[PDB]
Amino acid sequence: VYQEPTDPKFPQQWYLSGVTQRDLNVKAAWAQGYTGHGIVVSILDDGIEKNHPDLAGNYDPGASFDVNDQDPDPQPRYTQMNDNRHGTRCAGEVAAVANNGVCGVGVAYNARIGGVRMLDGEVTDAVEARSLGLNPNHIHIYSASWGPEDDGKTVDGPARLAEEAFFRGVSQGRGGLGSIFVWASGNGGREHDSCNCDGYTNSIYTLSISSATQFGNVPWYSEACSSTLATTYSSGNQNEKQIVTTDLRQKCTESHTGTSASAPLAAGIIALTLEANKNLTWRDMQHLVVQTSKPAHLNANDWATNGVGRKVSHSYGYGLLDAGAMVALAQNWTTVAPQRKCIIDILTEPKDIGKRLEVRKTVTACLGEPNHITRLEHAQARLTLSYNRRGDLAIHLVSPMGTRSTLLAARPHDYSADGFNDWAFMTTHSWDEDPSGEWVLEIENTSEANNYGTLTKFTLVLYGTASGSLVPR
Amino acid sequence: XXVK
Ligand SMILES: [Ca+2]
Ligand SMILES: [Ca+2]
Ligand SMILES: [Ca+2]
Ligand SMILES: [Cl-]
Ligand code: NA
Ligand code: NA
Ligand code: NA
Repeated sequence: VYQEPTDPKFPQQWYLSGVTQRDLNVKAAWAQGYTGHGIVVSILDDGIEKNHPDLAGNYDPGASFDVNDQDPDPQPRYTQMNDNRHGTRCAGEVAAVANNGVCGVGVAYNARIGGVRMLDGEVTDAVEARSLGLNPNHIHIYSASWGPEDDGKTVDGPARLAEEAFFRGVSQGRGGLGSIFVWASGNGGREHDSCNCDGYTNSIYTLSISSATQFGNVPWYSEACSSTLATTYSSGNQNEKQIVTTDLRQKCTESHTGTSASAPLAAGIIALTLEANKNLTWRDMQHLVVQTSKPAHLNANDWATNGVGRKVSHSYGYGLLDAGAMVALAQNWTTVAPQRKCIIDILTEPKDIGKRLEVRKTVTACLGEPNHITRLEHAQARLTLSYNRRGDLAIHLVSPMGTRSTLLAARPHDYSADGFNDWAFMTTHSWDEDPSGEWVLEIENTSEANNYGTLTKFTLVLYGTASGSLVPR
Repeated sequence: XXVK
């Protein structure tokens, strides 16, 4: 009979378990025997207090490095403001020690936990790449609660070294099964930011994770976009509880908040899932998330049923992670087929955008060829366009099965005249659909201003397979 | 950039 943790703050970890069903169903995974034994998670952040009384027992120097100062020791830099507490807070969410009379517990409280000190300094492309590419045959899961500015006007993604690190990780990392990269989708809600304008979250190689408040609402800080895959609980208003974790200076906090707290909880759940099946590939893990995540009782006004019967929201992806369902489905999971990539260059000539542009194209999705896709995973609309005020644009993509993805919503603060330069807007919302047939791209001016520009390239990039479908939900 |  499984005995739940006795830690003093565990009863305040409302998001892990409860009679109420507003939780991530983590105790159900623990009771199946999965606590993270043998799995290695690394927090890429401002350091990790490796001697914290709730982290030391799980700390793993092999999962750690200090990229900012070029040494092995990721200990945070102590200041009066406690600026560099952020990584320690994230680490305790994943892997705080259980049943030790200190603070609460991690989701994967028997996993090994490390930290890369890489935010406490100038975060160059090289710094990111050395962090994403750290010890990729030892570290299983990387968690990143940072990214481009959330001012609602930035379009920014991994530069060359960082992108190379993503590809090397998913291709050769973890014995060829692929590094698992977990990303916080962003804090730009107040600025009406779009997490598709962030190349880290928008990447197919990252599991981008959004947030829900305790009462099941879209937090003030949440960014909506089509690249988000799923959700975990985080903070909300001041009547709603927050996240309990290890804090700097060997303390415990019950007030960890924002997008930052959601990715580590997902990383912990993924750690439990990998313990249940160590042979899972990076793509397998995204399939498991798609199939097991739960929309129920998450409030949003944009819930839509996609072509295979799954509910999907731009605020929540496929919904809340469900650890018990993840570990259960992982155990007998059949590895997915190798990833195929079908490239469809849509335009025969540039198109003036004006007030509204609709581009319709019927595609065969590489019929007759070895990259024929009948089962979509990610889809990208790689767009090159000029426009005089970028944030007045709204961009939608409709799949042949009728699923309307918002690739870009209006961004009031985005005054840029720089347009998009082959920007690979990504959607997860057509996962498992057949992509053969008519795709529709819609670009519209959401403002009354007389804006002007031209779409010069639209590449539809489809990823996926040609086998193994489930009966639609 | 990169912000926490
Ligand atoms: Ca150091
Ligand atoms: Ca503890
Ligand atoms: Ca953002
Ligand atoms: Cl590719
Ligand atoms: Na591989
Ligand atoms: Na992603
Ligand atoms: Na079709």
